[PDB]
Amino acid sequence: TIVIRTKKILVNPLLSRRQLSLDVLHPDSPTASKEKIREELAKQLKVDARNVVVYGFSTQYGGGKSTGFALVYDNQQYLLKYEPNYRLRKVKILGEKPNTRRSFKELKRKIKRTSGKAITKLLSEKKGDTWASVQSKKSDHLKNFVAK
Amino acid sequence: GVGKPRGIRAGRKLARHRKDQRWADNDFNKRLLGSRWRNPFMGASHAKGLVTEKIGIESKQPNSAVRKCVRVLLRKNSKKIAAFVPMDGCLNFLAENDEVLVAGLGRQGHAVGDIPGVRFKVVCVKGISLLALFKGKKEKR
Amino acid sequence: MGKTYINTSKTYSTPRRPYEKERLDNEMKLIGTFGLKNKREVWRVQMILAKFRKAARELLTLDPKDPRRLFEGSALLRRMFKYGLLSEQERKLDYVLGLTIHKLMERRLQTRVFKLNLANSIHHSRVLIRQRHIKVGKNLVNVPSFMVRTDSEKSIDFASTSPLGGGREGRTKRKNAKK
Amino acid sequence: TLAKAGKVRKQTPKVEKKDKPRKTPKGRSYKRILYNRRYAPHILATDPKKRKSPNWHAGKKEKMDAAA
RNA sequence: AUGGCAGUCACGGGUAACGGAGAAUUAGGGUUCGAUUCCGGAGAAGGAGCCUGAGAAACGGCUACUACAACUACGGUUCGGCAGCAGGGAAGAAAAUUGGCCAAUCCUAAUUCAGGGAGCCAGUGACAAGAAAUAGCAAGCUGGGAAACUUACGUUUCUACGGCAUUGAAAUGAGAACAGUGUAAAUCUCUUAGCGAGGAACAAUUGGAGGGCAAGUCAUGGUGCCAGCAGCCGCGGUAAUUCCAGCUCCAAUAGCGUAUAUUAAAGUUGUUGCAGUUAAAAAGCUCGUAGUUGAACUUCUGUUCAGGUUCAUUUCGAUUCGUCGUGUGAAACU
Ligand SMILES: [Mg+2]
Ligand SMILES: [Mg+2]
Ligand SMILES: [Mg+2]
Ligand SMILES: [Mg+2]
Ligand SMILES: [Mg+2]
Ligand SMILES: [Mg+2]
Ligand SMILES: [Mg+2]
Ligand SMILES: [Mg+2]
Ligand SMILES: [Mg+2]
Ligand SMILES: [Mg+2]
Ligand SMILES: [Mg+2]
Ligand SMILES: [Mg+2]
Ligand SMILES: [Mg+2]
Ligand SMILES: [Mg+2]
Ligand SMILES: [Mg+2]
Ligand SMILES: [Mg+2]
Ligand SMILES: [Mg+2]
Ligand SMILES: [Mg+2]
Ligand SMILES: [Mg+2]
Ligand SMILES: [Mg+2]
Ligand SMILES: [Mg+2]
Repeated sequence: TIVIRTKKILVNPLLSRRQLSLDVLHPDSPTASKEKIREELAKQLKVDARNVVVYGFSTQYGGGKSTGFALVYDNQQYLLKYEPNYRLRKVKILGEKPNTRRSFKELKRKIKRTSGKAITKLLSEKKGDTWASVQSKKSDHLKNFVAK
Repeated sequence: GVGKPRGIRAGRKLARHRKDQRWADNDFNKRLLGSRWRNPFMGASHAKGLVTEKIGIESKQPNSAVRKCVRVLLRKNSKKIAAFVPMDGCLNFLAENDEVLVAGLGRQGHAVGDIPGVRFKVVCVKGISLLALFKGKKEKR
Repeated sequence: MGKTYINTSKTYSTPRRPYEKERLDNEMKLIGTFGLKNKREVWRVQMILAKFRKAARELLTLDPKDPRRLFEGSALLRRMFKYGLLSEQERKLDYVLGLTIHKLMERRLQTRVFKLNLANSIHHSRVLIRQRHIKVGKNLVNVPSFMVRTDSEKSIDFASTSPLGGGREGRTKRKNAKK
Repeated sequence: TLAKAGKVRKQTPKVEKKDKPRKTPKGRSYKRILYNRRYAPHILATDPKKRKSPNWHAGKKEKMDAAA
C-alpha cells in the first residue's frame, strides 16, 4: 500500500492544533484520495480521524509522490470553530453554498429605494444562510457527536 | 588641430554644433519635421478606402507594360490615392466602390523602379486578403 | 485588471548573416550529430555558452584579488563542474572560454541517454526520453534538453516504464484481437 | 487595356500535382534526412571541392538512377 | 523706491511631450522610446463656484452657465456623466465576456460573522515569453561502400553509412476517459484503469530557387516587352535560369511573409571617430568684446628602519596534483 512520511510540523496552541507537511508515497497506484490519506495518517498519530483535516495536494510529474499539508486539532469542538465554512461542507457537515450574489445585489436595489416600513419585510426574504444559522448547525454537530 | 575644438571647458560649443550640423540628415530632418504625419495615411501603416476606379498605368524606361492600379478614396483622410493592384489576375476581383486596404511599397517614397507615381499596394477587397482571392482553394465572393 | 510580474527572457539568438554558407553547414552537421530538431535549439545552446563567457570576460576585467571575482569567479566554475564542462584540473577562469558548443551539447539528456548504450541511436533516444521512458534523480525527465549534472548521472533508468515496469500499450491492443 | 487582365493565367493549362506517393516526414525527421543526404560522412568524405549540387537532381530520371 | 531676466539664450513658439523607476539594440561612446502594474502629478464632458469635514474645489456630492443624456398627463422631474468593470455607438490599421465569487491579497465599518467588477476565478486571446510531437527500432532487398579474401567487374564481412508505395511487432501523446488531486463551485492541468496510430494516415506551414541572398546545367509545359515579376541590379519582344505552372531543390519551421516608425550595419552626423585642392565643403580680405586655448621656476634629494608587494633565484623546509614559509637582490609603495 501507501507509505506516508510526515515532514514539517509546527505546534499552534493558539488555534490549538499542529500543522504538518505530508509526503505520500504511492509508487504504483495513482494519487491518494484525501480520504484514504486521512486514516493512514490518523493511525501513525493515533488520533481520531475526524479531528485530522488534510488539505492541498500535488503529484510530482508522474512518480508516485504527492506533497500536502494537514491539520491536527485536539477537540473536534475546536476544529468545528476554527476550520473554514468551506472545509465543513466538504466533510458534508455544513452543507450547501447557494448563489447569494445576484439576489443580494437585487435587494440592495429595492431597499435602497424604500423607507423602513417595507424594508423590514423585504429583509424577511433574502436568501437564507445566516451566520446565526451556521452556528446552530455547527452546534448540532457538537452535541450529537461524541466518540474516540 | 582639426576644425572641432578640443577644450574641456568647451562642451557647450561642441554640443550646439552637433545639434546644428545634424539637420543635414534627411532621416533626422524627416521625422523631426512631423513630415510623417502629413502623408496620405497620416503616419499610419495602412488605410481603408473605396475604389474610385480601376485605371492602368504604363511602365517606365526599359519596360513597357500596363500596370493594374486602383484610384482609392481614403476614409478619415479623404485623399485621392494611386494604388497598385499586385499579382496577375488581381484587378479582376476589385469591383468599383468596394472597400480596400492599402499599404506602401518599400520605404514610403520611391515607388517600385517600374511604376511612375504610384506609392501604394492593395491588400484587401471587401475585407478579403487578395492573396486569399488569388488562390482558388481560399476565398471568393 | 492584468498586472503580471513573472519574468520574460528569450532563449533565442538570431544571427546577423542569414545565409552564411559556412555557418549553416555547421549547424546542420550539428543537428545531425546531436539529433536536434530545429536550428533554434542550436542557437539556444550558443546563447547559453554566451552568458558564461560574457561573465568570464566580465570577471577577468578584475584584479585577481577582487572580492567580487574571488567569489563569483569560483562559483561560476563550481557550476561548470556540477554540469561537468571543465575537469577538476581546469580551475582558472581563462578556461571557461575554451568551451566547445559541441562539449556543452554532449551534456544533455539526449546526448547522454544515447552514449549510455541506453538507446539504439542519437534519435532512438529522442523519442524515448519523450515517452517518459527515462527517470533521473527521484523525479522523471521528459524534456530531452535536460542539463545532466555530474552528480546525478548515475540515476538514469526507466522507473515503472514498460521497459522495467509493466508494459501493455501496443501489446494489449494487439493480443486481445489475435484470438 | 483592362479586359487584358490576367491574360496569362487564363491561358495557362492547369497541370496537376503528383499525388504524394507516400509522405514527407515533418519534424526532426526531415532535418535528419537532409543531414543524411548531404552532410553525412560519405559526402564529406569525397573531396569538398568535387561534391554535387543539392539540386543537380533537377528531377532527371536518367541521372537520378546513374547516381543511386 | 525702480528694479527683476537675458548670447553662460531671456521672452515667445512646436512637441502624435505628463516626469521618473525603466524599455529596445550596444566593443567602447552612442541612437530611439517610455500612454501603460512602482512613485509623484493632473483630471473626470468644458469651466467656475460651494456644502461638509481632520481631510477634498471632491466629483460614482451640490449650484449656475455652455454643449448634452433619461421621463412627462408638457405643470414638472432625474442618486443625469462608464478616462471603474461588463457592454453599444463613434473613430479607425487597431485591442476580449453586458460571466463567476468573496474562498486567497488587502481594504472599510459600531466592526472575529457585514460590503468591495479593488481583487481573484473563468471566457475571449497565436500581443509576447518557456518546453516541445508530427516518428523510433530491425529484418530483407539494395546503393554506398568499405576492411577483406585477392592480376580483372566475384564471394566473407562490417560499417560513418545511406536508400524502399516490401516486412514485423514493440513504443506513444495528441484524443477520449470511471477515479484521485485541485476548486467557493466549475473548467483545466497533474496521477491514472477501461478505449486510443500505418498512410490521401492523427497534420506543417510560409516564403524562394539569375546576382546580392542558401538553393534547378531541368535542354519541361503555357505566355511572346503582353500578363506579370522585381527590395536594388534587372527579367519578359517564340528556343524566358526572375512571369503562369509542374517537377526537384533551399531557408526559418508551429510558425513564416508584408506595411510603417525605430536600433544596428552608419567612422552616412564623428566627444572616442569623419570629411573640406580637384569628388559636397576655407569665408575675398583685415580689425575685434562674448567663447574657446594658454610658456617656464617654488623640499629637489640623501641616509637608515620598518610593514608588506612583487619579481628574480648555480637555494632552503612543507604539500601535492598546486600552494606556503626563508634568504638575497631589486623596485616602488608605504
Ligand atoms: Mg456570504
Ligand atoms: Mg535601370
Ligand atoms: Mg505510462
Ligand atoms: Mg512653451
Ligand atoms: Mg518624452
Ligand atoms: Mg498612477
Ligand atoms: Mg511631492
Ligand atoms: Mg469601459
Ligand atoms: Mg475576502
Ligand atoms: Mg466578507
Ligand atoms: Mg459607538
Ligand atoms: Mg485571465
Ligand atoms: Mg510561443
Ligand atoms: Mg475529474
Ligand atoms: Mg510500416
Ligand atoms: Mg511551396
Ligand atoms: Mg514566385
Ligand atoms: Mg518557378
Ligand atoms: Mg520555357
Ligand atoms: Mg526577412
Ligand atoms: Mg542618410
